[PDB]
Amino acid sequence: RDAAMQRKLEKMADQAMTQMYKQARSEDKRAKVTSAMQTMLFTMLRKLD
Amino acid sequence: KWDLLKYDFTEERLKLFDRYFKYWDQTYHPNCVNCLDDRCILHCANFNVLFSTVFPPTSFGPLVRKIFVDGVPFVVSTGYHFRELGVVHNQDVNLHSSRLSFKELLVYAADPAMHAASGNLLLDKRTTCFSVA
Amino acid sequence: VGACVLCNSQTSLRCGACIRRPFLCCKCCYDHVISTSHKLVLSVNPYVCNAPGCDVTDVTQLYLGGMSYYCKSHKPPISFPLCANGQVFGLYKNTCVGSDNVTDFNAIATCDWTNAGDYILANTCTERLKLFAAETLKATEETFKLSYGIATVREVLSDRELHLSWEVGKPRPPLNRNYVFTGYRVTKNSKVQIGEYTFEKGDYGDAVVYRGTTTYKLNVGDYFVLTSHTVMPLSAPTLVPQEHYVRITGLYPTLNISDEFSSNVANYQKVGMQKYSTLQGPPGTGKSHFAIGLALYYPSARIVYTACSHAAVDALCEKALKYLPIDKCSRIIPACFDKFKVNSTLEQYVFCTVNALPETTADIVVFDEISMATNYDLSVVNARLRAKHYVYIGDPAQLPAPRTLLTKGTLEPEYFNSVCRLMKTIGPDMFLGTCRRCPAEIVDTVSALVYDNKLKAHKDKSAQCFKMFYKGVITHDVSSAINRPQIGVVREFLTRNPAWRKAVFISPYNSQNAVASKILGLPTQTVDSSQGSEYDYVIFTQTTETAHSCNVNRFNVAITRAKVGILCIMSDRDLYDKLQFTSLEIP
Ligand SMILES: [Zn+2]
Ligand SMILES: [Zn+2]
Ligand SMILES: [Zn+2]
Ligand SMILES: [Zn+2]
Repeated sequence: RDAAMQRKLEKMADQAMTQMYKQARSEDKRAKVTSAMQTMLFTMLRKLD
Repeated sequence: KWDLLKYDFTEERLKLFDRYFKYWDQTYHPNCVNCLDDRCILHCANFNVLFSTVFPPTSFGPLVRKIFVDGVPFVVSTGYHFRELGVVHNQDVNLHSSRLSFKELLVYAADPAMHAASGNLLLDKRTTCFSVA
Repeated sequence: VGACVLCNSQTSLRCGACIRRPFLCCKCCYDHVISTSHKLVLSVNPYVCNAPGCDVTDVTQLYLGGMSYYCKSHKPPISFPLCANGQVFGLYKNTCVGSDNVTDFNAIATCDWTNAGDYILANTCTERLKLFAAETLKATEETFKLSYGIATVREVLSDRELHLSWEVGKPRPPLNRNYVFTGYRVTKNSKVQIGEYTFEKGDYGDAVVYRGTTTYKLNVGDYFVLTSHTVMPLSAPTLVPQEHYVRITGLYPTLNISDEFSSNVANYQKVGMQKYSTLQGPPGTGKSHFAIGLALYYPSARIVYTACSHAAVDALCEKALKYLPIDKCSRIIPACFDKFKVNSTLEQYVFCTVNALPETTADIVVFDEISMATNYDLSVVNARLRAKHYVYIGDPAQLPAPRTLLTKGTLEPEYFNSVCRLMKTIGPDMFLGTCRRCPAEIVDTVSALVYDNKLKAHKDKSAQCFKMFYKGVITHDVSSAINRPQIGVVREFLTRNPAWRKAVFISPYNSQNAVASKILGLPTQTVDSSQGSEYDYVIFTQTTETAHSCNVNRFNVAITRAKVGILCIMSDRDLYDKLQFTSLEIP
């Protein structure tokens, strides 16, 4: 059982680390997109008023 | 020559109808918003697809207006004016906003109001489709 | 998702039990987690018993049960002990080098900011620790001030005395110095502001004096809301390393050594010889004169002056119009002084308060009144400039920055911040002993005080300062200073020489000065509202024998404002029995 469950604990730890990296990268690129979006918006704006 | 600004057009539509199709036998209500169970939407979408080849092809399309993102002038499409479905107006519109979240940010970057409101006028002699910007 | 503020290893956790959500490397996070009940932990997500209904928070008892951190009630068969191994389970579960200087961090992670040792440590840790300490400090002080009165304005009397009422059960404002409220004028449906206004105590009755920036007016109904803000994370250090150059690296001395500048010219050379210059300044003793002398000394550089508010920059812009012509100067106002171009760091000279200054980079900026400076702002500057030169002006011996939460105990002026700290390690690099203000009467004795006579008897002997032996019938009703027999003794001690009918009355509390101007007929000034300001004959009443009245530095910077003469009615005895003005009696 020790050499049993321990395998499960380990593999599941690892998959958790994976998915967590993934969530992080997702939100970070969300930040980048919001930035680029607003800046394009304003560079479009200040040529019309 | 309809003055460029007149987008509404109703009593026209209804007047044409009352001079020509008078003795028709079910009510007609221009702006299809007022229609009931879709079938009334058909029976008025026709008459509009007819009365709309008499009005001018500029006053068709989005209806922009200027708002203020925290004291900053914008132009956004607050409605629409199809060739059939009469006039249609947004229902959750809101001027004077400070910081705008992801949702409305998105829904602003995809409206052509901002895009074409700031671009070089165009004129193309290769098609016939009414160019714009 | 960055370097742990305790170990510099890169990580992704946040002690949601502290207010500033820093990053902690798995090791150091483990340490602080146990070290108090700092028990929540924020990585990517809430480390909580996300097990429905359960909500218990601390990590130790938390249990990764499958894809959700569990307690015990819900924890599945195979589960996981998060907080264990002496190392929290979090991203990069290896590369957390850990640290030991954590205890300090933990007490800081929890301090009250009230007694000395609090600030002793806040100013004595390391860089990043003190950075974040100050951040948290300001968090405390601000969020402390949120639930107080909105000043709905009525009786907009005179050009000073809005009189004011309030929203009944909510106002708790003191009134001297500057206490900023932002005025909202009652407009159609929403609310538009009016400007920031700081208010005094004010003579006579409810006639509350005011003051602020913004060239607007006031209206009946113009309700002032007690201002509200949110502190912002610093970055650049309080103090960047010093390097004394082998040249005036980048600067070109001067083709003319002006007399007013010449004594300071002596300094104006070696200032380019090091990245930045540290200076003790005898109060106003050509301080602005020193800076403008260095300006015309290096007429080539974009020379920027910054201070606390527009009030220390008052005399500064004055000295600008003096010798810095209106061309090569920019004067900047937020939303006071804009005599030059509003907003142009593209300027030979740029005059500002640190708050109205954004990020910049040029050559030399003066960084002044450091007795009121904080390592918070000592970073804000480096967090806004990379200019070729800074310069550091002021003796820690002058006043404090108003440590309003420094309650029981005081503070050593050094500890007022690391410059002040280091300015009591390294003292001055350069100095303005040139008492370009007071005669020898004040100068010699008040130099014997604490400067230890380092002020040359500057000019000549005025002597028209009177240390009048008072006892002390001083009162403070609710929060307003009043002292009817010292009111009337400063009165009559003016009377048996009437023609003195010229002086402003000066008080530790312009409430004492308020009711004085209510019995005197004389204008008002705080002992605080002092530097730059200076009247020929100035009166001060030792009033209450408090530290806000009787120290060395408070009435030291309010004692070098004696251009010719002072009166002082001393309920207090030491400086009476030590300092050597003309000794006078008691009508
Ligand atoms: Zn219909
Ligand atoms: Zn903590
Ligand atoms: Zn760490
Ligand atoms: Zn549970």
